[PDB]
Amino acid sequence: EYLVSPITGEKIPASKMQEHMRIGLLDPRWLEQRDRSIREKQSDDE
RNA sequence: AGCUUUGCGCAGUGGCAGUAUCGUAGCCAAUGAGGUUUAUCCGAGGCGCGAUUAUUGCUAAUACUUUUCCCAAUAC
Repeated sequence: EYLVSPITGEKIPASKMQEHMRIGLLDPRWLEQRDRSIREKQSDDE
C-alpha cells in the first residue's frame, strides 16, 4: 500500500510502515550508547 | 476584507523545579496500558534495562635576565 513517509517521503506500504516509524525515529545516540556498553562490559576480567 | 480556533515548526521575552531528564533493532499495549475512590464505571502508556553533576555543553579563575668594545715617544 504505497503510502508517504512524514520523515523521508518514500512509498512504504501498510505493514512495514509501522516498523519504519520505529526505525526512522531511533535515536543515533542509542547506537553510541550500545557500542559503549559493549566495549565497557566485554573488556572486564572475570 | 478584517476577526478568530486548533495542531505543528522557528524564534523572542519571562516565570517555575534540579529526587529528575533522556534512551529503548528489549517486552507488552485501544484485538486495551493501568485502575485507590465514581466500577454494568473511568481510559494510555506501562514494565524491565541503561546513562547522569537527578539532562548536557562550553567560557573563565585556580606566569621571568637572550645579546656586546678597548693602553702607550716629541728616541742611543
